[PDB]
Amino acid sequence: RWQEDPEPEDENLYEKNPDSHGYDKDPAVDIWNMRVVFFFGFSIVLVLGSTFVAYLPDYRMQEWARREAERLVKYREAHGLPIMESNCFDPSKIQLP
Amino acid sequence: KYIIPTIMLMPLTWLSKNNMIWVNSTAHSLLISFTSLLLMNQFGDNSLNFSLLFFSDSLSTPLLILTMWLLPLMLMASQHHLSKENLTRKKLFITMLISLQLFLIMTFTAMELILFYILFEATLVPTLIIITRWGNQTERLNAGLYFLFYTLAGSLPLLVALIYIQNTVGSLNFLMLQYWVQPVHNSWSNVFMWLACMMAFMVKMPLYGLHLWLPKAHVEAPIAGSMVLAAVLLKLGGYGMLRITLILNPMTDFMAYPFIMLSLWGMIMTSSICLRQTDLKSLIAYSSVSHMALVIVAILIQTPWSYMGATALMIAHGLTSSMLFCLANSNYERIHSRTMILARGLQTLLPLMATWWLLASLTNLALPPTINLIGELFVVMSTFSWSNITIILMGVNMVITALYSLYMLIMTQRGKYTYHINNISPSFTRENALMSLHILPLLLLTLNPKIILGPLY
Amino acid sequence: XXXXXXXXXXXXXXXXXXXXXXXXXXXXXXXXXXXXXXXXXXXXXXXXXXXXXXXXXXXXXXXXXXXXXXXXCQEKDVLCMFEAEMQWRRDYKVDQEIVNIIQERLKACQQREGESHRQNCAKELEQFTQVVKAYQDRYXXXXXXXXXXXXXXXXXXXXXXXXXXXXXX
Amino acid sequence: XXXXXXXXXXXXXXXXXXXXXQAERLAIRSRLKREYQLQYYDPSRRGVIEDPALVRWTYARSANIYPNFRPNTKTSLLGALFGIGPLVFWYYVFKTDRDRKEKLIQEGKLDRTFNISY
Amino acid sequence: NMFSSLSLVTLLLLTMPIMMMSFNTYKPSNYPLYVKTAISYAFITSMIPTMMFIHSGQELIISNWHWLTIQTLKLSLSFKMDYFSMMFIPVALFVTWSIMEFSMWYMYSDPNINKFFKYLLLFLITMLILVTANNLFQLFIGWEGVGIMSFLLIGWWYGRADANTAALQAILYNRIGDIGFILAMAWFLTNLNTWDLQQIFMLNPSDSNMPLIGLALAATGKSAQFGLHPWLPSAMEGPTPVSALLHSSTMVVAGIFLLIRFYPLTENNKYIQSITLCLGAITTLFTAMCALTQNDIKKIIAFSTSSQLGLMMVTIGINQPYLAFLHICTHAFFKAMLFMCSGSIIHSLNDEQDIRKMGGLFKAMPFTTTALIVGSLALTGMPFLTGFYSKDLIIEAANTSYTNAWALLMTLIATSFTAIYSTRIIFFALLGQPRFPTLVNINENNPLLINSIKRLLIGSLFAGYIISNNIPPTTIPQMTMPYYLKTTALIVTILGFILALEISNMTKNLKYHYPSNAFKFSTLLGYFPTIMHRLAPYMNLSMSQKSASSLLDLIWLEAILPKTISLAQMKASTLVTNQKGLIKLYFLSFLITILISMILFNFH
Amino acid sequence: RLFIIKPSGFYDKRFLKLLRFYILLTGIPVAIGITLINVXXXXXXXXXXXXXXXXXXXXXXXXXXXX
Amino acid sequence: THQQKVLRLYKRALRHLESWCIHRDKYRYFACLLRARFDEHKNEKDMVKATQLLREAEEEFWHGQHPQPYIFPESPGGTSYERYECYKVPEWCLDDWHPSEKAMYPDYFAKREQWKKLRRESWEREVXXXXXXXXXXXXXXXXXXXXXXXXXXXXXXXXXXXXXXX
Repeated sequence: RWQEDPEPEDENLYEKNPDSHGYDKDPAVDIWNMRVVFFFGFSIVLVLGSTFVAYLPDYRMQEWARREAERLVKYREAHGLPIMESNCFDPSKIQLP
Repeated sequence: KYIIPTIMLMPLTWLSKNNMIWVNSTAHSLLISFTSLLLMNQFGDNSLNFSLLFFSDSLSTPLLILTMWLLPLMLMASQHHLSKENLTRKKLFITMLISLQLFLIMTFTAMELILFYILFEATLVPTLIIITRWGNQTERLNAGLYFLFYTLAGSLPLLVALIYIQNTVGSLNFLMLQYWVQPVHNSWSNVFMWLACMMAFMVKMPLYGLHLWLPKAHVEAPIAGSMVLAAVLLKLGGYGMLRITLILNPMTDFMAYPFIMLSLWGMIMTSSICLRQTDLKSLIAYSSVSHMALVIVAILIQTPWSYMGATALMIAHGLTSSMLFCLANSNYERIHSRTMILARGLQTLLPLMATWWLLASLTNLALPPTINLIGELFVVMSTFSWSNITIILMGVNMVITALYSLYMLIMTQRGKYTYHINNISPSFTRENALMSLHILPLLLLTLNPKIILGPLY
Repeated sequence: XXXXXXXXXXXXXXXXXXXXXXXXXXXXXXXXXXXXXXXXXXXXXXXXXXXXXXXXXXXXXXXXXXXXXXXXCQEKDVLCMFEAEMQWRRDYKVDQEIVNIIQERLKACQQREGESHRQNCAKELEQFTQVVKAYQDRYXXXXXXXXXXXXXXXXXXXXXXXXXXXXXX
Repeated sequence: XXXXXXXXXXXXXXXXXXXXXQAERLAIRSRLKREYQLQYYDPSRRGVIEDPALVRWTYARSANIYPNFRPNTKTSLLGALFGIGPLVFWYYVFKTDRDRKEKLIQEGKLDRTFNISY
Repeated sequence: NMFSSLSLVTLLLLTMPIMMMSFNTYKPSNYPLYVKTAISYAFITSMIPTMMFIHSGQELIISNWHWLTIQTLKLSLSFKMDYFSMMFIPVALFVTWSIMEFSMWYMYSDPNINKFFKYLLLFLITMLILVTANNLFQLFIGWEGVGIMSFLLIGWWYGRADANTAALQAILYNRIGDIGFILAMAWFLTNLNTWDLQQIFMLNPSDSNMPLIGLALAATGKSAQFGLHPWLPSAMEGPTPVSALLHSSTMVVAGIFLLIRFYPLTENNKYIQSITLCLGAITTLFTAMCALTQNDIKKIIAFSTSSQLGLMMVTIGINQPYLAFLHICTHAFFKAMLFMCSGSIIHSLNDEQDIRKMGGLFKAMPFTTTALIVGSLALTGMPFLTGFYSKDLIIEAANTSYTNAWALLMTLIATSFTAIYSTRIIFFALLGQPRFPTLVNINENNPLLINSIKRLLIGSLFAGYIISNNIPPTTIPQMTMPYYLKTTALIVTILGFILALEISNMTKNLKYHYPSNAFKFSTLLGYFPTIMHRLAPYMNLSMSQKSASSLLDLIWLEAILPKTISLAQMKASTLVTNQKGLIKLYFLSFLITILISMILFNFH
Repeated sequence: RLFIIKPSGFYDKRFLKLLRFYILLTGIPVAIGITLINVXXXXXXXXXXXXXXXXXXXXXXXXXXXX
Repeated sequence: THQQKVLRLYKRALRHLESWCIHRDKYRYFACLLRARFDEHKNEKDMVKATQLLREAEEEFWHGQHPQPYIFPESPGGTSYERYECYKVPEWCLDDWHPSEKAMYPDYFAKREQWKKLRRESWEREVXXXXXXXXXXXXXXXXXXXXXXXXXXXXXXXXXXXXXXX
């Protein structure tokens, strides 16, 4: 005996009494939500957001370092012999052992 | 800027009328996610702190954007479910996602370890209520108890680990202050200091041993498929392994050596089982073990090249596996069973969703540089500098990466469907929108993947 | 320009003496396509460049030099270390792209000679070997991920080898 | 697996026991087909049929894990050597390669001069 | 300046249908014709820079879209227009040019007529990336891209069974070939900081680890070879223009194409020289043997590519990159004709893919049969049928070397073996009495067919006039042995055809002869479906099911926390169910507790 | 003439129309983005004089939209 | 059954013969030779001798068993398009078509609606007729034919109607 356990029924919107919809019940709620504001995020976050990502606001010295390096190369080539790296941030250290 | 408008989503769902609810929760979340990309991306040479230590800046975390990307997406696929039940029950399990979103933002933003810990385990509470309810099949509790007693058993040793560091060496706090840290002398007393910090992240990032936490959470489905995306967020939610290994134990890598070997066998054996399995959701559940196992390998090498592949794979897997689970949910809502063999039929009945099935499957493999080629290949290149033998084992895994994807395709690409009579409508306008909102952000990362991998990039 | 060396000047001059034929297929197509749409593209580019008129100069490159090195200030303190650690990370990010320019000098040599390859150049080959060897020793490349505090230990490791070897000989 | 001769039509006899054996097979085959016939050929259904045989097939791997394994014997220990064993196998492979590498860095350099990546 | 501008035009023209694919403008029935018109003008725009290359000019271009700035690296979309890369573009475009207008006749009146052209353009674009690749990261986009688009093309026919086995294996054996290719990436980055292809020419290292377990292992995955080749006859299950492209110009070059570009590495290393020819020795005869026994129209041409690939592997082993690409460029014109002229028979006589049932006589079909005679003789060593300008130059060069003698002797048998399967298209099916496949079978020439085959004849005849003469060579091979080396290349084709005609006619024209049942045939398939379709998928799945799943991943690896539940509940029962009430029992335990604190624990 | 094999089509073709309508709706600032380089000047390389370090945009080269 | 086992082997032997021989005139020569071999034992009925020949029939045939046999066109299994060329569309998808698109070509939709109404009414009558057959278990081997002439439709209606078209 189940008494009250049997209550399960198959439910699907599909097309019957909905015409063509995504939201369950009411045609007025469906059009204004599932096609407007659902695709408003598709227009602002994806299309208008594509301008940002990494392009435009430099992004962690990716474009800045190229202009900085080139002027340091031409300066050190004319005067000094060693190119850039020779002794990195070390000038007269107080012994070792 | 980030927190406060996320908190205001809680009174939004309750104050709004019974006919609406879903329209307000999805639309308002999309404009907050736009503003996250607007401000967080700006950084100098070393990423400077945001404000006072409550929520801080991002140094090597574009993974926060992914949480903001799923912030509306965790509501789209859950629309098919929950609709049959009470209106008060609908509002409750939207706010549990809002609480998840509240705690998940706090984990990635706040540059801490002490207060980060009480946000690390805090994500487990809303997911527990999510998993233990709405499960269509039984053994919810044989997955719900296993959800905590795997994680909390490994993560509670952080209380005896993190506090022990701040009592001896200054304070943990900002991490930008954390340069007081002296290299570990490597002794038998220092063994359990390293293990307690690791074992917490050894569970959330699944290995070969103590990996059964993940398949139980995926097979026994919480709600439809949108909550399984939050289970993907928990894998990448254990991101503190990027921070602990670099700062707290720089000299210690000798004790990491056995843990790499465990994760290396968690690549062949975890893939082999992911072939003859019956459940469609399980064949994503075990492929997610091996894909996140690649990250654990990269962390323990500690090379600057490996962290590039590590940070890429966190975002790569976070939008490919979640994409695969939405496809699993789209078959679960029509056939009403997670069986792969029974649910058979693409193109003939599902004409446009089959192209989304192809794009999601091939992204698991190394396609033209989307994110996974910048993810997987970078780790394989970094493993050779560790040892020459690795690619002999890693190359075999590259064969079976096809065997996740193509076996999921072929066992659905048969146009028979003799037993099945359902699935009249192929996909609703929201269902096709779900599939586009996962792949097209990755397709935009082809042009500039600087905001996909950035630990000193 | 200025920074990039490259070749001085290319010859490139056609003679065309053997066989009358239809002059040359390469020469006739070059003269025809230069006025067909290549001249129109040059006119459209000049029309947009002149339309700009007013333009901002802008600072572009920023200064900020030295501000005390990391191998001068010691002991764990946020007030002194933070300025020193920012300086080392500035140098490390630039030196990543310094090598890139020298690498591109070797890239320019390979195409311009082709058949010669390794027989000539020599100047770009010697310049690449000197920098990369110095980059391997000084700017990490062996001492894990980037850290300014660990860099002083890496410099001390190279200095210890110089003191030990010279004392024996 | 294959024998000396491939089994397809090898060794067949009519007899009396074999004649009733095929009658036993068709008795279950027709019984399970007719309940499918009653479910397939009606427009009133609309949905995916359960089938008790297919559910028990999925239940064989997803469940029946701890109800089994109660006789461990020597078969379980052989499986442990095929699992935990190969993890110890690479321990004498990766360490020997690393000790080969670490000795080269300190004395007699083997690393390339044009190396800078990681 | 014109060289750099016109080079990108060929790249943009192929992407223009993809740009108009996403709705944009409505095109009913015109979309298959739109692909034909796009590639037609793409050939003319590619002909001019090749004509410039004969005169003077060489240019390398980057689009400045460098997506990598990671650790001393720049990775822009690089396009190389040099010798091997430059000459291959108009050759590959002219091959496709006929196949696209062929695709109008074959696969007609289908619901997925538009979608078939969609993947073929991507199959053309990904190849063009691989051809012009100057970065090793750019090289992966092409080498995987062609291998991944093949899934949609081989398994194009939506079959419930057997059709999807070929599409799975096409990537499965390719990804075992990837093991080397990805190892070739990792070695290149660690040993050389440059990572791009522009490094190898200066400061070249002498190491055996790079080309052997790397480029040669990549050459076994992609482009047939001996290592893994069961995917060749299975690929014939798909449509005929797909099987044409995979084995003429596109998928068939991908393995060899890498080895030609890495030519300074092959010359310096001596151990690589031997192993490329030793593996190349097995490719020559073993695959050619399989063409004899296997009796299917498409499947004979499938195994003929791998026998031709043996000579393509010898060119790398002999250290001649200049003669390496010349064979493949002429091979592109050989089998663009041969695949679909034979494919024209399949569509004509209902749906028959067997040579036994087919009886397409020379008198019955006038246009298709003429291409079959020319195409088959072109593969063999013929003096002016474009065979001498590709095949014979390798054989003459191979004899004068310090290389392996057994590898040299094995190639000589294979050159005479080409005559057997080429005549097994003519004598077995075309020539003699018709087999009559079906009662009342219609076979007629279409307007689309005439414009495709006749314009392929220019490419199959003038290939030894344009390509061989214009391209500047290095070191002349023909000098020594007029009868032993020079004559042997031409005599093998003559003696081979005479041996083929005598053996075939003895079995066909006999009436009463009785075929013998007992035979020593290790030739039917080469016993690769017995080890790689029977044993290799079983051994990976038996270790997955008998081990792994039924032992570790569900029981033993789980047995950490259920171990602390089964023992925890036993410890739980020893406190709750223990002591069945009674104040008596609890107070008896308090007697001991005071004695523990006084005697057992030392405190006062 | 034949009835032929039938698919859904109506649900499939509508989504591609609904997707592209919102691409075209935000395709206007893409068209303005081209004219921003055309009408307004981008950037010129020049040495900075000691007067002002940062005004509106601190340091930005190429594109007016970056500033 | 003894008769069926001989016919199944004889059908296979003829189709396996054309793989060894090339020409059709040579095929007819060996076909007459096969007839003379089996007619010698067919004349007399045996219980032991005929069954011994049936197991002997597997031999000689298995010695020359794999020369890659011809299945000609679309055949059950074998080679060259077994399920290919025919992708097909299920009958369930036909009724699934949405309005506006369903309005185009109304002749196909109205005729299918008339057949669907007839199938719905006959389903109740077919269910009682199927259980009316004497077995009292479920079914015996194959489905039973219709006895009534007025009602029509022999048990299954969607078995033959709406299948596949190339």
